[PDB]
Amino acid sequence: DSLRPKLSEEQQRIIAILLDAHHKTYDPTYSDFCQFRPPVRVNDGGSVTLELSQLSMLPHLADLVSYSIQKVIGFAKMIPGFRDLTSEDQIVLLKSSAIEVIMLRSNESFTMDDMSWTCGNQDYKYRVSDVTKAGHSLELIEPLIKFQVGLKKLNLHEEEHVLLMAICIVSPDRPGVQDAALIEAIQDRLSNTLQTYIRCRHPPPGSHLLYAKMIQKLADLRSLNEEHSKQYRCLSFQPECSMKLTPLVLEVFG
Ligand SMILES: C=C1CC[C@H](O)C/C1=C/C=C1\CCC[C@]2(C)[C@@H]([C@H](C)C[C@@H](F)CC(C)(C)O)CC[C@@H]12
Repeated sequence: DSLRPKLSEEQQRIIAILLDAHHKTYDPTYSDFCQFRPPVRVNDGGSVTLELSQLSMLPHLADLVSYSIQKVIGFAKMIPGFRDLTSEDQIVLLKSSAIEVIMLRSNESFTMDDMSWTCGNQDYKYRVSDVTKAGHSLELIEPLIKFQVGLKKLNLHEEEHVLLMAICIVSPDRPGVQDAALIEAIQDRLSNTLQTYIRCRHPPPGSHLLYAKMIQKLADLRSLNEEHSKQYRCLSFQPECSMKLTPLVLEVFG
């Protein structure tokens, strides 16, 4: 059975655009990271009370996430069709997808060598313990690491990666969207591109139900999104927390 239509010229163009958009918005040398407020790692081999007292890693990780949100805004703007949406719908989609696209794009620095996000020397190597020093708990972090491993092991082509990030952003089932049908049309064009790509270009056995595995990752992301939001709320109750964040982070997660 399994028909394998060739990518259309339009679908090839969509893929080219998204690759270019990623290459322009994702620096794989992490060369800007020395501009963030510095990482600080307090002794915390154990403590939620101490973590909240210090939030030693929060200014660095908030800057990292803020920077990443800016990059995702830039990427989104280059997604074919995104600019056909109204401004209110663009913003709803960005704010609701931001943490999920950050999680997806971070997969590129994530390494199964030692289950870290390695963005340079020791200073810019991020482990579970660094995320607890920014005030999050294991209810978010452990499923996040499991998600990163699961995604890594799909061995996505860059084409598939950038399409998944685009599909994540242009989702019609986000609360507060107005033109759901237009968003769904944009998404379907990207989804069809991805399905076609996988069937033409992705060798076996990694192609086996790869599309369904990728859609499952999107569902997984909704769950992480909800847990992050719960935890962010609690972190936001810590006095003086706002100075450790950024204006963009406060808006997107507030
Ligand atoms: C964000 C990226 C993209 C570029 C590189 O791959 C590095 C990178 C790593 C991304 C990482 C490694 C550090 C911890 C991060 C930022 C997770 C963290 C749960 C987010 C929270 F800390 C955010 C606030 C505090 C606002 O609630 C989500 C993705 C993780």
